[PDB]
Order: sequence, then structure tokens, then C-alpha cells
Amino acid sequence: QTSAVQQKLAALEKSSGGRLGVALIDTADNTQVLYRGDERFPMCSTSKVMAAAAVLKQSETQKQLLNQPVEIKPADLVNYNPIAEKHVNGTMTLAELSAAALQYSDNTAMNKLIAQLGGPGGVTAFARAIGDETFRLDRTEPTLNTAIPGDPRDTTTPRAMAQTLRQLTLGHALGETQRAQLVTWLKGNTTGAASIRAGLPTSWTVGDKTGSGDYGTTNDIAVIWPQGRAPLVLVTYFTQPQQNAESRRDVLASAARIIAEGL
Ligand SMILES: O=C(O)C[C@@H]1CC[C@H](NC(=O)Cc2cccs2)[B-](O)(O)O1
Ligand SMILES: O=C(O)C[C@@H]1CC[C@H](NC(=O)Cc2cccs2)B(O)O1
Ligand SMILES: [K+]
Repeated sequence: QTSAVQQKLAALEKSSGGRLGVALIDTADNTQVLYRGDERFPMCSTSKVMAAAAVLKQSETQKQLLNQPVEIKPADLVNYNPIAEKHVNGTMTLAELSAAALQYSDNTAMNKLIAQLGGPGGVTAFARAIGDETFRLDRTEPTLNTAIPGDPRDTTTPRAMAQTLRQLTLGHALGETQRAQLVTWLKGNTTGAASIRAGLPTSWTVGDKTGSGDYGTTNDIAVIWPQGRAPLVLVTYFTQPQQNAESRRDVLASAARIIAEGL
């Protein structure tokens, strides 16, 4: 079937000229709303959640892991490093790298998380360990954001990412203190106010991770605590036909507004 919400998302997509993917889980009843929910999209910086979570999982058996210093060298800087560049020729702890990757979208920080996990495949292995058979990370920063149409590298589906984000933040994929740390980090994101957040009532609380890539790829994955009801998990992925397309965070806000109006 096609619901009223799905028809509105299709109209938004048609007007946008791009390709939109949405997955909602409403934990009030465990129901789902999907739009292109099983199509693949390039994750771009939303992949930073999986990398940080994989390090949190490692930290469950190493009380000092998050305090471990990691050297930052001039050669480690890439294309977007606002936190890591302040620590060149110094160090950042794994907690600092996680916070920088999640809350500031720092790409050097992400590369250090990936390296701590043994490369992109270590992030994929963690996804598999927590029940996600869809996610794949294949490259480091910055090339994981090329977002080429039809390329399977560094992709997932909306359905898979919503399920995984639920298990990480509201379920038991992580230990209790690690889940709480991930939620704290997401709630302190600096980059999200134009994306899913912008389509929701102002009284609701959001923790999210955005991403930007080539092909105008504009993404957001969020946990949402609405006023008066159980939490939601919402993924909104958007990608466009031209490599140089502009970001369209407003489309994500519009998708979130349609979802919220359908509850
Ligand atoms: O064109 C130029 O004169 C050089 C630019 C300068 C900085 C650029 N980097 C970014 O803007 C980081 C991003 C943040 C969010 C989306 S991209 B670049 O390193 O790509 O090259
Ligand atoms: O969180 C955000 O919205 C911003 C954040 C910026 C860093 C990452 N993007 C890039 O490095 C851009 C690239 C495009 C092609 C190659 S690199 B990420 O996907 O998004
Ligand atoms: K792993």
C-alpha cells in the first residue's frame, strides 16, 4: 500500500528533483513508516555514528580506552578538521575524537576512529555484530563522501540505519553507560538545526548526526523525544543527480515535518 504520508513524501521528492529516503520507527508501538526504505544511499558523515559506537563497544572491556591519547600529525589533516587541527603535533583522546567526529563532524577525528577499529571494515564488522547486515563502510575520509549514484561503497538503507540507531540509542546494542554517552553526544550536536530538527515542533528534543557529500547528498539521522509520547527514530537521506549539486537541508526538514504531521 501507499499511505498518505508516503504520497506526501513522493510529492516533496518530485518537487526537489532528487532522491529521498526516509525511515521512521515510532517506539510508541514499534511501527514504521518507510519511503524508499530499502534503497541504498551514501551515508557520508552520518557514518560517524557507527564508528563512534564501535569504539564505545570496545570501551566496555577497557575502562581507560576513551582516555587513550592518539597522535595528530600535520599529514593527518584532510578537508574538514576544525577540532583536530588545534591538536596537530599533539594528541586527542578517543573520547575527544568521538565528540569531535559526532558534534563537529571532524573528518580527521573520524579517520582516527576508523584506524582504532582496524580500517573501514572494522566499522562494518561492528554493524554486523549488532544485527545490521546492510551497512558497509569501505573507505576513509574524505573519499567515503564521493556519493556516486549506483556506487555501493559507503552506503546503507534507511530501514537498516533506523533499526541500528534505535538499538544503539534506545536499545541494548551498547552497555548502559555507553548508550548514555552516545545519547549525550548526539544531543549536543552543533550541526543539526536546519535538518530534521527544523521540521519538528520546537518543544521536542533531538539528538542527531548530519552528513554532506558530493551529488548534493544531504543526510540526517536522529533520535527524537517528542512532548507527550515515546521516542522516535528518524532517518532522512537525500541525493541528487549532478555531482556539484547544492546541499538541501530544507528537504530533510520538509520530510520530518510530513512525518510529524502524520503521527
Ligand atoms: O574550494 C576551495 O577554494 C578550497 C576548499 C576549502 C575548504 C573546503 N572544505 C570544506 O568546506 C569542508 C566542508 C564542510 C561541510 C561540507 S564540506 B575544501 O577542503 O573542500 O576545499
Ligand atoms: O555533518 C555535516 O553535514 C558536514 C560533514 C562534513 C564532512 C563530511 N563531508 C565531506 O567531507 C564533504 C566531501 C564531499 C566529497 C568528498 S569529501 B560529512 O559528510 O558531512
Ligand atoms: K569491529
